[PDB]
Order: sequence, then C-alpha cells, then structure tokens
Amino acid sequence: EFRYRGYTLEQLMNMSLEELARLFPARQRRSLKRGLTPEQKKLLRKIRLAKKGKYKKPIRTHCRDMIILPEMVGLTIYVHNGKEFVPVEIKPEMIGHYLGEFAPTRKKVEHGAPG
Amino acid sequence: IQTTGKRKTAIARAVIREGKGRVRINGKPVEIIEPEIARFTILEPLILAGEEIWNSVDIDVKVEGGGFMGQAEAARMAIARALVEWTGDMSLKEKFMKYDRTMLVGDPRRTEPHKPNRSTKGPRAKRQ
Amino acid sequence: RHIVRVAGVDLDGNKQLRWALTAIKGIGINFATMVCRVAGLDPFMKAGYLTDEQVKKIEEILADPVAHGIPRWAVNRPKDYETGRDLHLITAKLDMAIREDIMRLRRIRAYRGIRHELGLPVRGQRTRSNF
Amino acid sequence: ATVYDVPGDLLVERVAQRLKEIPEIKPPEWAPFVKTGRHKERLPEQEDWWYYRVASILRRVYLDGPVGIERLRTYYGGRKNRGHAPEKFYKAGGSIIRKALQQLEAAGFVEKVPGKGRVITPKGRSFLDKIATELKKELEEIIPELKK
Amino acid sequence: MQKARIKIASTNVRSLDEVANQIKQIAERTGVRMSGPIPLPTKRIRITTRKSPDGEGSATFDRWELRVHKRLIDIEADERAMRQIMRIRVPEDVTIEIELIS
Amino acid sequence: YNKRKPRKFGKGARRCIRCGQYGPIIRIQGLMLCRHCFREVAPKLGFRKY
RNA sequence: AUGCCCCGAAACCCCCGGGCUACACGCGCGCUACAAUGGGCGGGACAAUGGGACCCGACCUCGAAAGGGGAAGGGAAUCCCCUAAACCCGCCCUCAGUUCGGAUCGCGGGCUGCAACUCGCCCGCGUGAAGCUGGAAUCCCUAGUACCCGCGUGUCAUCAUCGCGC
RNA sequence: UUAAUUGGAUUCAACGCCGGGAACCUCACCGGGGGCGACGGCAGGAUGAAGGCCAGGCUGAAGGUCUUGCCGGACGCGCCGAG
Repeated sequence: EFRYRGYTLEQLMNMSLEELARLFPARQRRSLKRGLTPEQKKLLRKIRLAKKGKYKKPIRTHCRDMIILPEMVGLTIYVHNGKEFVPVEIKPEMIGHYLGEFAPTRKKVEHGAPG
Repeated sequence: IQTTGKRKTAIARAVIREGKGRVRINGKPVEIIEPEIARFTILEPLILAGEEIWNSVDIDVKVEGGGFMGQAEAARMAIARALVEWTGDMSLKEKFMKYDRTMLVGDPRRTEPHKPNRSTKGPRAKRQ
Repeated sequence: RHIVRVAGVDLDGNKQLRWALTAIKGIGINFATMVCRVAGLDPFMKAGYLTDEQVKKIEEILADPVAHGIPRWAVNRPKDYETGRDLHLITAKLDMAIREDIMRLRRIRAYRGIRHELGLPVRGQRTRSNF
Repeated sequence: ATVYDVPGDLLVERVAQRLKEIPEIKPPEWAPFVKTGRHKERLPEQEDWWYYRVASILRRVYLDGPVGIERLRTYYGGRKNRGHAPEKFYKAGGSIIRKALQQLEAAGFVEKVPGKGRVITPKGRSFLDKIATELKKELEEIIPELKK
Repeated sequence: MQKARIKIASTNVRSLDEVANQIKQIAERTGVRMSGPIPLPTKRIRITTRKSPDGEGSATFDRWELRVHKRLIDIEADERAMRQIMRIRVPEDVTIEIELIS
Repeated sequence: YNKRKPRKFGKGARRCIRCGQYGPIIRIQGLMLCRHCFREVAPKLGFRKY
C-alpha cells in the first residue's frame, strides 16, 4: 500500500484542502495558502471534469508550478517543457511535488572531443 | 581648567580642578580599564609629572569617537595639556617633549580615502 | 571505561559524553548536548564512567526523543513521510530512509532523482568549471 | 561605590551567583534546548548560562537606562560564520532576553517606561551598588590603590 | 512668547548668505530679537558611476557631487517683523521654509 | 492583448527617462536615468567634480 | 544619435514555457580553509561613512530562530537603521583530516514575488568530504600606506563571496 | 552538449567586463501561440463592423480559432506604392 505521512491515498482523498496541505512541506503548503493562480484554477476545473468523465480531451498544461495533490493521481497530463507537452502519468507517490519536476526541459549533455 | 585632545577621530574633553587625585575616564576609574596597554598609554604622562601633581588635582576626561587605542591616546593627550596648563611650568613641558614630541603636539595623521581598482582594500591596493 | 558501547555503536571513554556521542552518525554536538541535558547529567563528564542504566536511558531517549522533553524540531526527520511523526533516525534506519527517498525521487522522475542517478549536484550549483 | 568602580565581569559573576537565590529567576522549560543566539554555532556550555544573562541584562539597565528588546538583541548579537561566504554580524534572539526581562519585571528590580523600554528600580540600584561596594572593598585589600 | 523658525536651504552659498543678510538687516531695523543664523551641516550627495559607456578597457569611475547648504534663523514674534519677509526677493535656487514654534 | 503586463518590480518595471533602456538606472532620490544618460546631464543638474 | 543594406504579416508588435545556470574538461579574478597566535561559554569597553514614506520603523507582545501582530516618532543635527567586528579578560576542550573543515545531501519551519523543480534566501536538526602549506612562474604595495577587522551604500520585493565608500 | 545555452571582448589595455543582480520582465536564443502592417492608389463600402460576445470544441489559456447567432451603429478585407 501507499502511505503519505501515515495516511493512505484514499485516506488522503477525504481530507480537506487545509488538512491536506498541513501534510505538505512549508513551500507547498504556503503556496496553497497563498492561493492557486487563476490559470491553475482553470486547470483544476479541467482535471476535475476529466475525473468525472465529462472532459474527454487529452489534457495538456503549462502550469509547471501546479503542485500535485492526491486528486490528480491516476490521470495522464502533458506539461509544456518549453517546446512540446511532455506526457506524465500521476502515480500516488507524487503527492507533495510540483509538476515541473517531472517535465524535463534540458537534454542530456555528454562529452566529446574538445574543440 | 579645560583642555582638548584629538587623535584620528577620537576627541577627548578634559577638565582639571583641585582635588585629591581621582582621575576618571568617561566617569570610570583609571586603574580598572581592561586593556592594559591602553591603561599604560593613559598613565604615561602623569608618571613623569610626579605623584605630587597626581595627588594635588582631580581630572575628568570624556572621550568620543575612534577606537579604544585612539580614545586612550586622546586621553593621554588631554592629560598632558591639562597638567602643563594647571602647573604652568616649562620644566615638565620639556620633560614630556623629551619623552614624546606628540605629547603636546599631537598626531594630525588621517586615513586617506579609498580609490578605485578594488577600492575595498585601500587607496593603493589593486587587482592581480 | 575506555570503551563504551551505546545503541550498537562504540565510543571512546576519554572524550566527554557530549564529545563521545558525536561519533555516532545521526548525532551532532547539539543533539548530544540536549540529550545529555535530558539525562540531567553534566555534559562535560568522561564517558568512561557511564554506568549502564544511563546507557539505557540514552537509548530510550533515542527511541522516542519527543516524549523525553526534546521538541519536534531537533530531530533529523520531522514529520516522517510514512507515519506523519517527528522521528530521529539513526544508522541503518537513516541509510534506508535516505535510500528510499532517493528511489522515490527517481520513481517520480523528478530532477533531483535524475541528479542522484547521474551523480550530479542537485541545488543549482554551477558546474561548468566547478566539480 | 557604584558599579562603575568595579570590573564588569566580576560584578556580573557576583550578580549571577546572588540572583541564583531569588526564586523569581527560573529558566523556562525551553531554555536548555535553545542556543543563546542565531549567530552562535554550538549550544551554551554551562547550565548556569541563564543567570549570567539576567545578571548581564540588569547591568545594562544600570547603564543604558531605557532600553528595548531590539537594542539588547543588537548588543548580545555577534559574528557568525557563513560557510565559504565571509562572516557577518547578526542580532541575538529575542525570546531569551524577553523572558529574562519579564521575570525581572516580576522580580520588581526593573520597571517599564512605555515607548522607551525598561529602566532600573531603586531596589535594583541598591542591590547593585551593595554588591559593587562589597567587591570594591575586597579589591581595596587586594589592590590598595582603589582606596583612592 | 512665540518663536518663528526659518530654514534656508540652497546649493549656492552666496545666495544663502545674501538672503540671511537680508533677514538680519530687516531684524534690527524692526528692532526684534533675531537669533543669529546657525549653519547646520551641509548635506553631500555623492554619485559614483563608471566612465566607460561600454565595458572594454580599464575600469574608471567618476564621482559627482552636490553640496546643499542649510542655515537656521530663529526670530521673535512681532507681526511687523514677520510681515517683512514675504516681501523679500528670494533667488530661485534658495528655498525658505518658515514654521512657528510655541 | 497588446498591453504589456504591469510590472511593479524587476528590471522591466523601471525604464530610463531619457533613453528608455531597461538596464542600469540610478534611483538615488528619484533620477530614473540610464547610467550612460547620467554623464551628459549631470552638469545641467548642478553636479560638479571635486 | 546616425550612413548603407536588409527585414514588411516578418528580422514589426503582444502572450506562455524553456534557455540564457546546463558540463570529462583547461583558463581568469576572488571566497573559505588547509587549526593552537586553535575551537568554544560568559563578560567589557569601544567608530565612521550613508540611507530612511508603500520607507525607517524605536517601543510592546507571541514564537527557539527564521519571523507574525500592534506600535510611538521620524520627509531629518532632534526619530530609526545604531550596535559594531577585529581586542581583551574568567573558565572549558587540548595538536588530532580532528573540534578545525565544511562541500554535499534529507526532513520541517520562516520570508519576497501571482509564480522559486529547472532556478532564491534564511532558520533548527542530521550527514558533512576534499582540504594537514602549494613546482615551474608571476601579482600588489613604501605610511596611516600594506596586511587584518568588520560596517555603510549602488544594483536591490528576495538574491554579495560583487563594485564604490567608511 | 543543447532546439537554444543570444552576442561582444583576447597579453600589457578581454575573462565580479558590457550584464551595474536573468523565475516573467531584462530578452537580443529556442519552441509555441496571438495581433498587426501609418498614409496614398486599385477594388469594396453602409446591404453594416473593422471589434467584442455567451454554450462549447480546439486552444497551456486567450470570440485567438471555429458551431451558433447577437451586437457594435460605424466606413475598413485583399493587392500595389510606401510604411
């Protein structure tokens, strides 16, 4: 089973947003207390309609700063890395983290012959 | 009698009157000042003045600005000026002059302004 | 006692107890000082006179620091990820905790996990010349 | 003789050992588990470190008169090492001296002048000058020159 | 008794001296106690800027300055005396601020 | 859509009065001048060298 | 500013994101040290320059701190930043990559911005290494100067180990 | 190396320099999106908007785009000269 601060994903489901954020670190909890962006709120409307089935579009996003909550778990969202929308599928273990962490934007650098 | 002493930035105002011998720095007794080297600088002039002049007059000196060495030097300056004015004797004047010219002249040395090319380190320091 | 074993880790008796406890990983000088104060003992005494009941007292302090008077903010992992509880980890538990955090950052495919995979600096250090 | 006529450290030690007696001064439950300042790196060594602070604080009140918390924080602050970065000065924490001062207010040695800080009551002045007179009387025998 | 306080601030020294002298000459003509002009500290605005418009070459700096002077004139309460001061011709670079302290 | 977003802070907030550059602007008591722009107007402002 | 050429749904303008930080690496200038004149607890005397109204904010209160709340007074000789560090004394540890050395990484909390994962700072705890005196070679300086010590300020909502100045 | 790490600077006189602080802005790089192009001529006009607008889909989102149909009550598509 998956546990977050001594609670499971379904246990995390029923917690209010304030109590839920109390489990988050200071950065994420304070970001939530300061209020999501209006664009973040539009994305929340999108993902919530998707989880109810009404929203059937392959869901994209630019909000790299959108902090993953337990309610995003189990959905595929495509975050803009700067050039395209890299896809990510939300496992339960990303509770307490930002979207941009899992949207790579810099490619791998390897070393060849010096000029 | 009033006297003045300037050292770098520190300024010491000294007042001398007839008294037992109590000497105070900022209202503090002379023998208790923690930096011993500064205690010796402050004690330097009246050593050569003599215990009679020491025990014939009371002195209060109040110093502001500069550091503790500068403050002690300013008090040393003001003490000598106060003594030579109170007694009005040239013998001890030449005694101090012989021991140290700055005793009654003083050091007009001042810090030069810092200049560019890594100004933080001084007027003359530069980069490598 | 020139040798004193506490919580499965040996310490020199010549060092003072606040200095002796430092040899254990998971304990710094400040942690040693506060646990010594919890014991109500002098921080400066030689560890080589540690009669065993004090060893057990320090041990059960390690087991649950919070209930012994230590606040919630002197532990190494406050609000533990799988219990919600502020716990002071030690030795193999600490290694397993950091290891699990590493594989968690890797599994989520975060940038921190990527750096731990490639053995690169995490916190934005400039590496064009450095490292 | 007043506090001015004796060294600061000896008078502070004497005031600390004397104030150990008064029950009004008691370390709070968080005192042993907090270091005296952010600038400090290692926790206080002696378990008496509380009382010397109080003995120190009252002495400042004997000299600086109306003083607030922040001025004492600047005074008790110190230099802190910033790792590879150079050191820098920082003010001391507020809670420790705040508790010490509020206990002193409870002890009645100090009073509050609102908008200006806390000052020293006549009782504290008598206590301090009594201690200073005893210390100076001793040092007069050790050092005759203080009889002057 | 009521006292009128006049602050005179100006970059130009000579204009400040002229206005102060004008007030002084008005004073004893009106026969009212007028405390002499106290010259407060002169404020020194300093700005240091790199000379080079581009970044190439040696690093050189230019230090530009303003010295703004300020004098304080306290005078006593006589409506005739304080009537004769709006009639003063004041140069542009000199600024006068007059307040009334009990 | 063509309106720049209102930036109270950052380099974008302040622009030179004279040349409008977003780079070095001196704000000592309200100049708002580009460092290049300062040198040609300092004498006009009354600045002297010493 | 401005010659010539070119660009005209762009090389014009506006919005989002990334990037400008990426690194096996070499080089430049600095920062911290490579511990005994060392490290640490307590205490004391000590400055100057400048800046201060979406500001300084004394003073009071809560919090261990980061900080939160209230808050007089200040548009400046009058209120605030404001007090220093290097210094010494009393005592503790006692030449060892170790106590120094902290890079590094985890957790929690605080702060600015609408937003710091890329890509901020600060705080408490834990880990905390390399580093134990540097060849060839070359750098600066001659008196309140060099070194050492910290501070103020420019850019600055936050960012310094930077520049200018004390 | 990178889609991109925007460019200048080469010993004395380039390398805490322009950058005198890059999360946006700075911005000049890259990817994606959106709006235009003064003023004249050709043609149109007003028969009505050129611009915004609900419900959506695309759109990261933005009546941007289109389904739908309104306003808006006023002259501006497209091509050429030229901006």
